[PDB]
Amino acid sequence: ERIPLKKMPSVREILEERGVDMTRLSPVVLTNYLNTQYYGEIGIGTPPQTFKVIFDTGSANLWVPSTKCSRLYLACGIHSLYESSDSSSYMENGSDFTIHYGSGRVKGFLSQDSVTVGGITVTQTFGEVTELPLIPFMLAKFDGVLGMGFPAQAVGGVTPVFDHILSQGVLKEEVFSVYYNRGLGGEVVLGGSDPQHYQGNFHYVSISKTDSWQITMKGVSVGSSTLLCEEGCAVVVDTGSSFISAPTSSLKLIMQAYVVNCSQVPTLPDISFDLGGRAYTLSSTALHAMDIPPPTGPVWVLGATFIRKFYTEFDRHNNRIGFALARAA
Ligand SMILES: *[C@@H]1O[C@H](CO)[C@@H](O)[C@H](O)[C@H]1NC(C)=O
Repeated sequence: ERIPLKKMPSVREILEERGVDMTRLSPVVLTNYLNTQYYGEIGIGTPPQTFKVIFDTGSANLWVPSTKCSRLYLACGIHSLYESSDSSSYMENGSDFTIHYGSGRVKGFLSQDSVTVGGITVTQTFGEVTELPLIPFMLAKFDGVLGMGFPAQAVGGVTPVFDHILSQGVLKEEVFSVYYNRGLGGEVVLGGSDPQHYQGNFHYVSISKTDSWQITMKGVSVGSSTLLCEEGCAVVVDTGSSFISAPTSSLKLIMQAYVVNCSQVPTLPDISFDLGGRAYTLSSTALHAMDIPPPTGPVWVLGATFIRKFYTEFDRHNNRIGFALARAA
């Protein structure tokens, strides 16, 4: 059940610790892994080769770096690498695959092997990567990504790891939840929600998009005066991102009540989100702007800053996302 997430210095923090100015730079790739601060561990093959990977609801693909990456792409060779020759359960596919990480592309080739997560082993097709772009993977500690999205938003319709876990019928519920710690680490839970890391009762919102973790938000109120999204804004609850995102035009109106107007005062107004008629509020605590074109545009993103306060259950059977007040012990 329990997969313990570990704390990580993001590529942003790695760059900001050095001291630097502003610099340059199929399904929709939502998250930039520049700001990601969390990873979990998974085992591939027989015997298991361990990999540090991001648990990302934004994507539906599982990829790790291969031993077969070229000398021309140096970002791949740094991380832990998958060798097919050390696995008895390896079964070759050979088909090309290409995820568009940002402007640049993450290229490789497909392959099948036994993938172990949270004690459960499943036969999974994954893309062993041969070309990672320079930004932002060279500085990043995490090896690859584990997609928690739907089969439709995967590449080549490859069934995700959670879908294979549902096929076995091992879990009590067909769900997974996420908890990020207030401070060292996190937690992904499979087949339920952990009562230690929540308080009160869950309340659920139905999924609006056909096959994604997207829900329609009905109000973004600053303090006690409403600004945006009364008619309806689409919102993705991403696990692999830390920041909260919004449309570029919408972000300006919220910032009013390169440039960020942050000064040391704790009496700034609380900001809340209306999800299924219930107000989900954040005291202080940052934002960003992502303008995606339609379809899947314009859209917001609720990252780890939201999920830190609210423990989030991702329900696949009922197609819904539940929220509840978080806590530690
Ligand atoms: C690779 O696996 C996929 C299943 O996701 C399948 O559709 C495809 O035919 C396989 N390709 C080869 C060359 O075996």
